[PDB]
Amino acid sequence: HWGYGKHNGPEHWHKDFPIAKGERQSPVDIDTHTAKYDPSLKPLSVSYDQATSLRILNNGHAFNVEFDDSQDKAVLKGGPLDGTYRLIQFHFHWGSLDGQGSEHTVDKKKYAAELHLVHWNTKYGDFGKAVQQPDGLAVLGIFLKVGSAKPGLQKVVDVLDSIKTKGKSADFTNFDPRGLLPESLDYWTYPGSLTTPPLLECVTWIVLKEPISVSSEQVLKFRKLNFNGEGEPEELMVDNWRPAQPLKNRQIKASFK
Ligand SMILES: CCCOc1ccc(S(N)(=O)=O)cc1
Ligand SMILES: OC[C@H]1O[C@@H](O)[C@H](O)[C@@H](O)[C@@H]1O
Ligand SMILES: [Zn+2]
Repeated sequence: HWGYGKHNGPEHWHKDFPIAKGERQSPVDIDTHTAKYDPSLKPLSVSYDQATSLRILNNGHAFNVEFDDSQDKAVLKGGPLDGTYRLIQFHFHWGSLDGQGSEHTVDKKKYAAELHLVHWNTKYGDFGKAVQQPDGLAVLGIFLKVGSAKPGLQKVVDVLDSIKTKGKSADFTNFDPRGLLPESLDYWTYPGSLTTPPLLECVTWIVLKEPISVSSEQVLKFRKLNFNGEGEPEELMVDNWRPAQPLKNRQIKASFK
């Protein structure tokens, strides 16, 4: 099964998923000097006031906080996006050490972790049909650095002990993802892919420039999760990030001058 180890990690994924070597793979390094301000980007709208979280799941590669996406509640609009994109789940990627863990990099800098808020384009009806489309998904990516604690993250941290191993889930209602956002919505955007198999090239990436700060204690609790299932030998869930992929025939646009 695909994973992050030596025998099944990112450098092996192309055998089962040949699109791994495709023309619009993610993540990428964001070269800040080459990214160009784009005055055609409309204001970005993150409208999470009515979000309904449901559950948190350890899927063996990360943990997902899942949302009720059965109507227009938590949505992303504006910026590079045509139309309305509905929040379905968020998850993180993180390292074994604070010096690595992000998937995107900024002038080759690796952050300690990266949050992905995953949204699907409502014109396609369901997530499954959206991932058959070149503009099916929008992922809002937010870097994490280690410093002061993020209060809005603590409820996530505290439930992780109950989903330690692959296949475990827990109720996770009334979680407000607004508490995971930095002050500024300045961003970079480019067309890319899912960063895990099946690596589908359906994503408009929107990567915020301002990281959030989380405490060492918070990220240390991420690193206590397990990739393995209950009763199997413990393999800590760390370094669940794909490295930067070739930019190829793409441009990264900036929302800010
Ligand atoms: C098609 C089912 C998998 O869905 C996702 C896989 C990876 C991401 S990421 N890491 O690019 O945000 C999002 C959805
Ligand atoms: O041909 C000129 C155009 O080249 C494109 O690659 C850039 O994205 C545009 O911003 C520029 O105006
Ligand atoms: Zn992700």
